[PDB]
This record gives sequence, C-alpha cells and structure tokens, in this order.
Amino acid sequence: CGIWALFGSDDCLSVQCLSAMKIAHRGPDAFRFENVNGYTNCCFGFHRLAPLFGMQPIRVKKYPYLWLCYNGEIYNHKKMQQHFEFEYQTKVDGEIILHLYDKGGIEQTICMLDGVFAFVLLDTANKKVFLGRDTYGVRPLFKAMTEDGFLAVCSEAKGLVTLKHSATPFLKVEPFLPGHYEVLDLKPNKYHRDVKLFPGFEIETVKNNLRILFNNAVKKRLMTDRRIGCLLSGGLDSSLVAATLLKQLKEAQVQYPLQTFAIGMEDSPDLLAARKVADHIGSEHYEVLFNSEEGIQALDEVIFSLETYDITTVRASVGMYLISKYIRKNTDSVVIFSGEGSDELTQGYIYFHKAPSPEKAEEESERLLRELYLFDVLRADRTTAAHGLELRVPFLDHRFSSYYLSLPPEMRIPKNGIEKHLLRETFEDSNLIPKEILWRPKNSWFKILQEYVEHQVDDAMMANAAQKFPFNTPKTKEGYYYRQVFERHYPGRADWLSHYWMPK
Amino acid sequence: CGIWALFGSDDCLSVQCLSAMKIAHRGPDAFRFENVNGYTNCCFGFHRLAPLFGMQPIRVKKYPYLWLCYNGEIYNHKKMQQHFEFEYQTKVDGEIILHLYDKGGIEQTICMLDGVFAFVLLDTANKKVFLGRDTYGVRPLFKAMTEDGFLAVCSEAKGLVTLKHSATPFLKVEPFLPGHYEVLDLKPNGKVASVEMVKYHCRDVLFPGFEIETVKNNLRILFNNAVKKRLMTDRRIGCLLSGGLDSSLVAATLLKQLKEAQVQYPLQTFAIGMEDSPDLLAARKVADHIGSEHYEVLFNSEEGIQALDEVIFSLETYDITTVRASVGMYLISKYIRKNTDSVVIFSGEGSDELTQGYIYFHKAPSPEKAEEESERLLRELYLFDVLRADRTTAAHGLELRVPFLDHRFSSYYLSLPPEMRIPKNGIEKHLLRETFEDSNLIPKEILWRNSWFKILQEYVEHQVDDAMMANAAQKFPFNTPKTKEGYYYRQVFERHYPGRADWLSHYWMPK
Repeated sequence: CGIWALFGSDDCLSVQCLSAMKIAHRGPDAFRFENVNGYTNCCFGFHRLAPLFGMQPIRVKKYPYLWLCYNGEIYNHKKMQQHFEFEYQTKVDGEIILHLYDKGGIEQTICMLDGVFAFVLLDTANKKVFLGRDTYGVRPLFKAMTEDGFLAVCSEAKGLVTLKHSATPFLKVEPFLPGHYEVLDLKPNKYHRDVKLFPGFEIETVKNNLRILFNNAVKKRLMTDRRIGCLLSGGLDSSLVAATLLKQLKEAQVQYPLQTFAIGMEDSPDLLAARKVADHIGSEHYEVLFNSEEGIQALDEVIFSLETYDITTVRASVGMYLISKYIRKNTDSVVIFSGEGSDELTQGYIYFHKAPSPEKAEEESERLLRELYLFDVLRADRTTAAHGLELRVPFLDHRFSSYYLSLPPEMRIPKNGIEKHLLRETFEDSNLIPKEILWRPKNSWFKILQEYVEHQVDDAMMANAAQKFPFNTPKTKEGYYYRQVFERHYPGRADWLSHYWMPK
Repeated sequence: CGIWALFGSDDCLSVQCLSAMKIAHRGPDAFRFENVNGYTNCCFGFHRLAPLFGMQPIRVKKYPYLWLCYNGEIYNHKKMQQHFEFEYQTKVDGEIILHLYDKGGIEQTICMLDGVFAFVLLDTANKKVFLGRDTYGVRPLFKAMTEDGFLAVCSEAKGLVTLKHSATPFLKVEPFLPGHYEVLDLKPNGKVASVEMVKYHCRDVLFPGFEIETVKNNLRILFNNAVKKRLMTDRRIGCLLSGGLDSSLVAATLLKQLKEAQVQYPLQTFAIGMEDSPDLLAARKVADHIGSEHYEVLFNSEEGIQALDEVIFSLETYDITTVRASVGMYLISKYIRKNTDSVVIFSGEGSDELTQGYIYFHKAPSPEKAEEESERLLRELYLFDVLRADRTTAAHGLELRVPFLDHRFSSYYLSLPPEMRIPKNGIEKHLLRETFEDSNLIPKEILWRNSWFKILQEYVEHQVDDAMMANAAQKFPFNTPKTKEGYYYRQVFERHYPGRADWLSHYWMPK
C-alpha cells in the first residue's frame, strides 16, 4: 500500500506520473490515479497490496468533499465503529477517519487511532489539506514543499526525487516527523487518548500489567486477511513475539500454522537459537542461509530501497531484505511480524550497561525511540515492503511502550549484568520460550563486507573525502561506499540522515 | 468523456500515460487510471466532464469481474431498469450494459440500446474483451492492434500514436467500424487475440403501413419522440442554429418539448457566419420566430487561418469538405465554452444525407441508385460529416446530439419506397418539408426554401506553391492531394500525425 499526493503541480501530470510508478513495489496488484474535481492541479495515486473494494482514494456519499488516502492499518476500528455508531459504506477501515473528521476535527481523528498509518486528507468544503503519521515512525511519509505552494507527499522518497517543478530548480524532499499532523490551507490554484491494568508500581503487580499489555498488543495486531508470518531472529524479543503470536493463533482458531523465518550465516548460534525456539513452540521454521555473493550483490538495491547511507541500518538490512525476497518467492505469508523496536524501548543494547545514571538511561531510551524512524524502523519497513510485505511491530504499540516508559527508572535499567531484566522476568513463569533462550543475554559478515569495501574504495580518496560529502562526512571505508552508492542513486539528498549512530 | 484501454503492454505503464492525457480535453474535470487486478499489464483511463458519482470504469458488486468504460449516452435506460427488473448501485447511465451482458450475452447487450455508445468491456471470469460503437457512428473509437497481443483503444487517435510498443516497429492505429462489436480472447498474461468481429446494426420498449398522409404522421411522431428522448441531460441544452432546415426544425421541436417539460433555462441557439451572410439572417429569423436566445458569432478570416492548424489536429482528417466547414464549428464551440454555460448541443448534423439532401442528388440517374447512394454515404458518415461535428464540439468539453440520426426515424425513412425520398418538384428533401408544413414549427420563408474558401485558397497559394505540387504525387503516395487546399491540409496533418493517412480513402462528390 503506497500513496502519492500532489498539490499545486504546474508541469502537467502525465510527465509527473513517473514518480508514482516507483513506489509501486509497495503494492504490485492495483494502481489508481485521480484528479480532485475543481482542482485539476491536485492529483492522487494509490498502489494496493492484494478484490473489488480497497482502492484508497476514498470518497464516500455522506462526505463528498473528503478525499482520504492512507497507507497504514488501524487496529481500533471495531471499537469506535460500535461506540460512535458510525456506518462504513466501504470495507476499508480507514473510512473511520472521515467519520471522526466531521465529528471533532483532526485532533480527535488522529489521537484516537490504535495502529500505524500515514494519511493524506483533502477537504474541499473548508479548503484544507491534512497530513498525518504515527507516534513512532512506521508507515513512512515524505513531503516536498516548494515555496510557491507545491505539495508532494509520497510513502517513500523514491516517488518525489524525480518530480519536476519548473518554478524552482530545487525541491526539498524531507522525511515527515513521526508524531505530527500538518494542516494547510488550500488556495484555489505534535500529538504523541485511545483508552485488567493494576494501579501501582509494585514489582509483583507490574508483571501482570506488562503481560496483559503485550498479549493485547499481539491480539490487536492479528487483524488481517492474509497469512501471518514471524521473523525468528533468535533473541528474546522476537522469540516471545512468535510464542505469543502462535498462542493467540491457536486461541483464535487459525487454520494455517505459524511460519517463522530465520536468516543466518552457516553454522551460527543465532540460527540454532531460532531453530530451538521454533522446535519448542512448534511452528514451521524456514532456515534461510545466505552467502557473501548474494549479500554483496544486494548492497546497491538495499541502499536504493532503504534510502539511507549509515553503517548500522545498512549492515543489518541486507539479511532482512534477503529473507523478505525469499518469503515473497517461496511463501504466501504477506503480513509479517517483527521484534524490532524492543531493544531500545527497554534498554536492550550492549552500551546501556555503561550508564552514568538511570535518568540518563531512560533519557537516551526516549531519544532513541524518537529517532527510530531512521535507524531500526527504516530497515524493518523499507526492506520488508520492497517485496510486497506488510510489517507489524508487536512491541512498539502505543499503550505497552507508554506504560514501560512510565515505569520507575530503577526497574528498566539492567541490575545483574543482564539487559532486559524486567521483560525476562515477566514472562519467565509463562513458559512461552525455553529458559535456555529467554535467559542468557547477548557470524562473520561485517569483516567480509569491510574487505569488499577495501577493494572497492581506495585509500587516497579517504583522506580527501570530507569535501565531496560535506554534510555528515563518512569516516570508515564502508560508510564511504554506502554514501557513494546513495549519492549515485539519490544525488545531493544527504540531508535525510543527521547523525549516523551514537552509542553513548 | 474520453475512454482509454491498454490491453497488453511491456513498456511499463507510466511512460505510456502521456497518450492518455493527450485526449484529456474531452472532459477537463477529472481523470482516473486503473489497473485490472491479476492483469497488471492492461490499464484503463477516463476523462470525465461536469460530482461524487461518475468515474466510468464501473466495477459493480454483483459483477466483480466486469469492468466497463464507455463514452456516450444510452437513452432507453429508464425503459430497461423497470422492464428487466435490474437495479443500479451507481447513478451511471452505462451500467445497464453490464446487467444485459449477464442476461443475453453480448448480442442482447448491443442491439437493445437506443442511444450512442463507444464502450470497452472486460470480463476476467471468461477472459474476454468486448469493443463496440454505434450503428451510425456518433461516438469516436480508435483501435491499435499489435500481433503480440496489444489492443489499445482510445476515443480519439491522438491518444494512440504516442503509445510505444517495443519488439514491433510500427503500431497500426485504425478507426473502429461503427455497428461492430469485437469479441477478443484474453490470454493469461495481458495479451489479446481476436476471435470475432460481426455487424449488429429495440422497439419493444401509431405505426400504420405505407401511404401518403400517413407516412408524414409517422415521421412527425418519430422526430418528436427522438427529440423528447434526446432531452435526457443533467446540464444545459443549446442548439446549433446553422440556418438550414434540419437545424431549424431540430431547434423548434427542442424548444417545444422544453416548454412542455417545464425547463427553467431558455433554449439558446448558436450561429456562426461571415458578415451579413444570408445564413445568419435566416438563423436570426428562425430564432425570432421560435422565441429563443440567439448568440450570433462573426468570425474573421485571420481567426480561421490561425485555427486551421488546431482544427486539423483535432478533426484528425485532411479532406477538403471536412476541414473547410469544421473551422466555423470549432470557433463557435470555443465561443460557447467561453462566453456561455451550455455543454450539450443538439446539432442537426446527419440529416440532409439521410433524406437526399445534396445538390448533386438532383441529378440522380434512378431512384434506386439515389437510395443506394444515400445509404452508402450515410454508412461512411464517420469520416466526413459526423467527424467534423463531433471532434470540434468535444475539443472544448462539449457534447453532441444528432436527433436526425436516431435509429427508429432513420430506419423508417430508409424503409420508405424510393419514389418518395427523391426530389419531386425541383426541391431538396420534399417529404421532410411537407411533414412539418402544417405544424408551424418553422416559418414558411425558411422551411420552404460564400466568401470563406477564397481566403483559404489564397492563404494556401501564398503558403504552398506549385513546386511542392510538382512532386506531391510521390510525397504522399496514398490518397494523393489534387487541389492546393488539400495539399496544405495534408501537409499540416502529416506534420501533426506522421505517416498515418490510411484513415481517409475518398473525399466527396459522386456525381
């Protein structure tokens, strides 16, 4: 599902459609263009992931002036549909936004939606254009605004770089800040409540709350029509996500068995851990093995899709891209789960042990969560959706994450040299994951890629590098090659990334 | 209202979109692209004129696998919904076709529409593609077929020449023959093969035998019913009062039925002519008699010379009798779109040729030859007369209606014995004049009854000399231009559309 909205375009629309047919890998089944009546300059375009209804440029009979296109999914449409007695003409849940927009405006329609979305709304009655995204950064949105009044919104930045505006030579294609709603006036030519839970912060009665929130998040994420698969990396996060996923699937009476996917190098502890978790839970495990040649040949397309030039979200996105391609090739599991967003929410990184104080620990956790739409969610989203797959994060929801971050700073920090202590303790007695893998906190792929970079980039151009790439100069020979590929693909658009990756 | 289908493609679908926008002037209000699910190679496209309801690529709930895209209006839709007890999810006129296609196949969905229609239908369940056009041809449809399974259908040929197909050097864009429906097999990769193309040529929804004083009553009833049924329109209706008898009667009957139906807006006529021309005076006389809103348009020579290029680009023909009368129609249509808010025009085009209405028809060797010539020239109406009346009108977002070409009236007129249609007392179209003599629809002075081509000839002579005409025999091998005017029109047409001259075969005047 990919959206593309244009407003104020003056260089026709036939020559400006080539950008739209570049995010088409998000949904390869359907495709639709539209023009806002009376606003021929404005145009809409959608790509759908697979029979009759589902075309995103919604224009209902009750609200003829509301044109909404959203490339996400909201998990709380049933509750408000029953509670607010709202009738939906179509089968798409996103219409509820319209049924809320006429109710209390944009603040009420954006702040009462459980799920991940990125929506563009046009209201000709009051002549207003609204743009919206999620609290954390999933379902990416990118906007380009020329001073004259040009508006260009695309799910991925590949649909705006090729856009041509003759008014000004350069258009600034910037990522949309995650938690924000933008309201603009259409000329003729922060919001980061949606709601069992035991009050108090006692240690015994906090595990119940955490488990309830995690189970509710997983059950809410079950809302789909395609198959559900899980990426079984091997760590604690994805292991518990898969365990709870299959438990709810058995509870929900789902015919197809759960399908876990694990990408790894030959004879690695991570792959063995994934196999062990799959064997204990009892799912269908697919053990993808990747070599150096495929990972090297995928660097160009990984950089093209991820739209980044870092050294941490392009060194782990290769495996995710390969496993997504394998899933699309030899599996019908469209909807995919992932444990991403769980090792910074509860301070799971290696460098969180060297913490000057717990206050700085949760401050850094919040800072990392705010900048999650460029480091971790980007890798798990662009690579996944480049193969016609839909990502779901069972850990990064609005309620469980807020409760975890609202907890006392003393509980989140590791206490016995083992990270994620509270998460490990909460589900220890549930027997969801074997004690060998739930406990025991924590492959030669970086070295071979570095040796490839040494044979690709030279040594003299390394010293005289920080004038070819002035902003965010690369340091190592690997980041320089990533930046070179990014510049060859997207020229001069290096302002998307501000800082590479700063562990303390 | 412009349709566009691209069944079969290999050169992406975004570099092949400019052709779709090349015909966007038909309706400049909306424009939708669509890709058929499971057949991402084939793509649709519409350009609608004049709110929420519309978007002609219909996909009804009851027929999820049927995708229809049509240009035109089906006038007998209120007599089919009740009779065939067929519902309608959308307020679109053409949806009825889909229902009929599920009732009696394609033959029963084509020989039951008493209107004008050029439609593309796709049925992915049986993997079939259907094309179609009117019996007479007042709806434009052009098809481009490549053997590898490429079927590109556009309302005007300006939306097919730009289309690019690799693995094939030349793409043949040809007009679709009216009265034909082309069943096509859809291979499971987007390619299209041809299986059938057969002619098809509805009265179930006061008709005595043949005799004088009775045939006139039948003609009166048929013409009145045709105009009344053609009144179905959600926007303003304004007749083109050229000054001739056909347009005069059309406008008079239109005003009578509008007054009968209690329409708030007053009928407005529209005439274009040179200074103090007798045709303009006759049009003013008719407008004064019937009590209408006449907006005469005076067009100068320079405007015609400037609009020659645009009229050749739009009319898509290089005749000497078509782009010589389409200049005035184009200018008047521009005037109507600019300084008036009438979008539906009930022109009298397609009348004289139906009822023996030309100067040479006087010297007919025999009545049988006269009626055969009338039928032949009326069958070829999609290149000479209707083309000028339709392309020029639609180039400014205006719709065309031709009440004289309705199936019932024309069929009855041509079923008449030949000795009644023939000129009788040295006049043209005697029976039509007598059929409305006592109705007082049009005054007796005009019912009972040129310095434009000289500037064109002199401008062509100044532009094109005899040096080019000394080699025009080999410069244009197919349908060589004889006169200088034809030479200049052909040169402009070839500059606009290169090497596509198979559209026209003959010009005029079969003495």
